[PDB]
Amino acid sequence: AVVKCKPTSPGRRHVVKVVNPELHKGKPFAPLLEKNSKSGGRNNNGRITTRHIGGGHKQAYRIVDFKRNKDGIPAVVERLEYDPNRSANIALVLYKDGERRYILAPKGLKAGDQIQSGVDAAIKPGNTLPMRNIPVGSTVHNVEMKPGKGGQLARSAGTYVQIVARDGAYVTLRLRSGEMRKVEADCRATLGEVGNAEHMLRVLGKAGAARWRGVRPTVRGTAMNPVDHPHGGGEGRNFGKHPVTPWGVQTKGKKTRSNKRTDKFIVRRRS
Amino acid sequence: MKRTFQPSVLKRNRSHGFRARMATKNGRQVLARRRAKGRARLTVSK
Amino acid sequence: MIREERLLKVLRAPHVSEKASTAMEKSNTIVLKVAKDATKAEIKAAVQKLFEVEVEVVNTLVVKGKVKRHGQRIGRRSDWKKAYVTLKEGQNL
RNA sequence: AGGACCGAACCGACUAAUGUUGAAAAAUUAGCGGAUGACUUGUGGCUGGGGGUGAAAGGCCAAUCAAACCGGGAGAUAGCU
RNA sequence: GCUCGCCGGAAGACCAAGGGUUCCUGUCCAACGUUAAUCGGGGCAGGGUGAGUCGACCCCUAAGGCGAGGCCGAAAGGCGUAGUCGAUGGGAAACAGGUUAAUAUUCCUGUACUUGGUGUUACUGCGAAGGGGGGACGGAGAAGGCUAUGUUGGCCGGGCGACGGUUGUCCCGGUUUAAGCGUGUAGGCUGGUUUUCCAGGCAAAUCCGGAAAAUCAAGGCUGAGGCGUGAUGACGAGGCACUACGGUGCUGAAGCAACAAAUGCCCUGCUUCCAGGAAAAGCCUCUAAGCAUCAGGUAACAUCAAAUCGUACCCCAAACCGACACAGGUGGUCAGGUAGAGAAUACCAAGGCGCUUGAGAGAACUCGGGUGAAGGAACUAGGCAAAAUGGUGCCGUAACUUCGGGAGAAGGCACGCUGAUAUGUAGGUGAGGUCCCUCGCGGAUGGAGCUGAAAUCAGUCGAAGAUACCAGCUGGCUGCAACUGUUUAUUAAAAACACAGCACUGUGCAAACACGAAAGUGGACGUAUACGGUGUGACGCCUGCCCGGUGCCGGAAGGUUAAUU
Ligand SMILES: [Mg+2]
Ligand SMILES: [Mg+2]
Ligand SMILES: [Mg+2]
Ligand SMILES: [Mg+2]
Ligand SMILES: [Mg+2]
Ligand SMILES: [Mg+2]
Ligand SMILES: [Mg+2]
Ligand SMILES: [Mg+2]
Ligand SMILES: [Mg+2]
Ligand SMILES: [Mg+2]
Ligand SMILES: [Mg+2]
Ligand SMILES: [Mg+2]
Ligand SMILES: [Mg+2]
Ligand SMILES: [Mg+2]
Ligand SMILES: [Mg+2]
Ligand SMILES: [Mg+2]
Ligand SMILES: [Mg+2]
Ligand SMILES: [Mg+2]
Ligand SMILES: [Mg+2]
Ligand SMILES: [Mg+2]
Ligand SMILES: [Mg+2]
Ligand SMILES: [Mg+2]
Ligand SMILES: [Mg+2]
Ligand SMILES: [Mg+2]
Ligand SMILES: [Mg+2]
Ligand SMILES: [Mg+2]
Ligand SMILES: [Mg+2]
Ligand SMILES: [Mg+2]
Ligand SMILES: [Mg+2]
Ligand SMILES: [Mg+2]
Ligand SMILES: [Mg+2]
Ligand SMILES: [Mg+2]
Ligand SMILES: [Mg+2]
Ligand SMILES: [Mg+2]
Ligand SMILES: [Mg+2]
Ligand SMILES: [Mg+2]
Ligand SMILES: [Mg+2]
Ligand SMILES: [Mg+2]
Ligand SMILES: [Mg+2]
Ligand SMILES: [Mg+2]
Ligand SMILES: [Mg+2]
Ligand SMILES: [Mg+2]
Ligand SMILES: [Mg+2]
Ligand SMILES: [Mg+2]
Ligand SMILES: [Mg+2]
Ligand SMILES: [Mg+2]
Ligand SMILES: [Mg+2]
Ligand SMILES: [Mg+2]
Ligand SMILES: [Mg+2]
Ligand SMILES: [Mg+2]
Ligand SMILES: [Mg+2]
Ligand SMILES: [Mg+2]
Ligand SMILES: [Mg+2]
Ligand SMILES: [Mg+2]
Repeated sequence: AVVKCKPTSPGRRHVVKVVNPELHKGKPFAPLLEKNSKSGGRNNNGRITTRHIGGGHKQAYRIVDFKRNKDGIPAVVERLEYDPNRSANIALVLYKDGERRYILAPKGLKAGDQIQSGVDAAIKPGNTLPMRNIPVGSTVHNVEMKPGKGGQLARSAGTYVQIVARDGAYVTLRLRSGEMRKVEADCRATLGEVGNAEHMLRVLGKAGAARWRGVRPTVRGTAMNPVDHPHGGGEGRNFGKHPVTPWGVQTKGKKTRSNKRTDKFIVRRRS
Repeated sequence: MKRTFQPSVLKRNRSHGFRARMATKNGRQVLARRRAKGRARLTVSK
Repeated sequence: MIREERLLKVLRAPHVSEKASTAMEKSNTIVLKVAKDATKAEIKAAVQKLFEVEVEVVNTLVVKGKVKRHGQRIGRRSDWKKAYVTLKEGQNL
């Protein structure tokens, strides 16, 4: 539930937060945790290859089951938990043989629900099936691209994919971005949409909130000198140039996709 | 006012010590040059 | 076991000083200059065999040489080891 | 509760006087700003010169920066003094 | 040596870094010390640093480094797997008293503790490179219980006062005691136990996880402090006697209680929030190969071992970084009294200092301060500077507003001391005694003693009672930037940068993009509610017309058009 903060200070006036009473309040499940140290946008050369990354709160990685390959053994949801590593929430499920797993929390799931994966799983939110066994027109998430590889599409909060057609060894998906794409019918998908659809309604409110999430400030190209940006220079505010990246490529409309290997799987572009 | 030299023996040895110079071939060329000049103190090591 | 050669090499000299004298007269401790690489056990065994006393325990420290001056020349004396070794209150070597 | 308020430590540096062969190659004195945060600080580590880093002043990269320092081409060239 | 002055959240004491003999003793005064020097961090010579428990080394890992093979690269090399290193973090153990000119948790006295190896014994399933538990972790906030520590009383020793008084409700001083061991408390957390079964834990498992019965309804873990002991000990004001008047030997009373109380401990707890908060080993537990009247494991006892290196001294400084015995800089710890909210501030305690040129004089002028008749911004670019305000409680407080603010708006009143209320009150603490229960660090009752605000009324002194130090000037109109932040280290702090928010655009994942001849790596162990680029810059009302020029996007009938042939 979204909540508007009260303007008791200038930094709180515009804060809109997402508050979920069902998220677990205790510590996460330790055996499914591991460290993940921060990079600051630096590669193995030590150089900044992606700007504006650094700082933020320490985080532990949660090993989430994207493969959903433990077929035919029902599992029970034990709780919903906060995940700092992604926008969606995750659910701790307990299988009937005693094994516990994290899965992405779909919409409408709560403690006590039963999920199941496999060819013979029922058509219910949270159940994983190969898309050959999912009715045309269904809404799915955590969609595989290669069979057995793991879910890679429609993973962020509130996302989902529509199965528009099924002809032969391939199905046609309408991706969240809006392009039509083909994928092998043996690729698995989870029924329903990702939960936490109110995530996009949050308003950070202040600069420090964005600093908490490891984002460093962005300096405008027009505000610097010509020696370090094509937009730089000028006596007063001057532009007189076609907008470009810090490396001189046009940055308003020029297309950058060049992949003829995968062009065959793209039925229609997002537009 | 804080001046430029802030001594740390461990950092000195790791930056300029005998084993640091021997690590790379350019450091070994540094050692060879200083041997050819006849330097009494080859490195900062001691 | 330590050979006779090592035990014969590990004792250098008796240290003589006012603190050494008071240790002699107050704690039945003798103060010795010993080999730089000499261990506590080697010193104990050497004192027991080459002086024929019973040794309670040996305490050791390393003395640093002083940087001296011999007419504008920068010299440095050598480090050396000193052993405080006490006897079993019945020997008085 | 709070990039909340007043205010020491701590971090900073708005005004004035002094000092300007200084006590000091940037300080002192009286005031001044922040002071649970985009805070501050210790230890260690990583990024290297047309390169790095930069909440961007062409700022900083060992009192050196519109291209560091050391050595070399090198006795560069100098219709100039 | 007697006075005087200064610091005392330091200008005292102690760790780490850094330095390296500057430490102590004797001797000397050339040079060094901004003067003299008999003095010195100066010269010269000698002396001085004692560890199973402190630290390093050691075991373990972070960031990161290196890296057998490997992948890549004209060469040089680059990256990286298995591995191996790398603390600023995890891992066993000691305290008190005494002692040197110079060391001490290291020496001595007393009293403890940890780990390992051997030998004898009683038994006994042991075994890892594997599994599981544990170690193991954020911010803020709140109270309770304590302790360090202080105050006062009691007690012990001493005193009866240079000038009026001083046998008392008088004055000075002391009234200290560890680790360990035993007790398991204020408090926190968790339901135990026994069976049976099971697609999980790379194989196995009696261990973990899961499921179902029965049974008890309590078992366990954690835990400051207190009490006992350690301790009839040590320490102890003082007092006897030498002395080299530097010090010494010896003896030694009281050694209790109440109150107050930490930012330290319980507490790695509890409550709450979102930004969701290391790793590995030590440790416990389970088995695999394997071994089997042996090796091995547990308990007991005895014996042995615990090496090596550091340890002086400075350490907010004359010994470190600043060329200097330089108004600079330098991480952590300790934290007394009175007044005070306080680690502010004033005066002090312990403790440490008077800053390595002095002596006169009492011109101009410069520096840093005090006071000023009448006027009161007339000064000046400008109230620059100075002057002024300044506390607590209570009363009261406008436009505007995003309803939080504006606001400490503005403005005003009281404020010392004495007595009474009330031989000391409201409150806090709390003894004895009385009663009871699974008798204990228990409960209940009970109120002695102790400590103790604030207020009201009456009186009273001064020019003045927030009397010193300390400690907002206030209001009105307007430009700019929403705001907290950031910046030209060393002439610019701003209206500049950033910002939350907005929009455009790219990007389907081996993503775009970026560093890379490459291998790879970041983006991201993220997947379009995501990520990169660009411009704008909270919020409110909004954001009109032009595609001729240039750029970008789409198209391909035609014209022109490379290599090649
Ligand atoms: Mg960005
Ligand atoms: Mg932005
Ligand atoms: Mg500029
Ligand atoms: Mg350019
Ligand atoms: Mg202009
Ligand atoms: Mg123009
Ligand atoms: Mg040098
Ligand atoms: Mg030693
Ligand atoms: Mg604030
Ligand atoms: Mg303040
Ligand atoms: Mg600054
Ligand atoms: Mg100042
Ligand atoms: Mg403020
Ligand atoms: Mg400029
Ligand atoms: Mg510079
Ligand atoms: Mg150039
Ligand atoms: Mg030439
Ligand atoms: Mg020339
Ligand atoms: Mg000397
Ligand atoms: Mg001295
Ligand atoms: Mg002189
Ligand atoms: Mg000397
Ligand atoms: Mg000993
Ligand atoms: Mg490598
Ligand atoms: Mg190799
Ligand atoms: Mg290691
Ligand atoms: Mg490594
Ligand atoms: Mg460490
Ligand atoms: Mg000393
Ligand atoms: Mg007490
Ligand atoms: Mg605090
Ligand atoms: Mg010492
Ligand atoms: Mg100084
Ligand atoms: Mg001086
Ligand atoms: Mg500092
Ligand atoms: Mg003070
Ligand atoms: Mg005068
Ligand atoms: Mg004057
Ligand atoms: Mg005046
Ligand atoms: Mg007067
Ligand atoms: Mg006047
Ligand atoms: Mg007047
Ligand atoms: Mg007037
Ligand atoms: Mg005027
Ligand atoms: Mg005028
Ligand atoms: Mg002023
Ligand atoms: Mg004033
Ligand atoms: Mg104007
Ligand atoms: Mg502003
Ligand atoms: Mg500001
Ligand atoms: Mg400047
Ligand atoms: Mg300035
Ligand atoms: Mg990739
Ligand atoms: Mg702008």
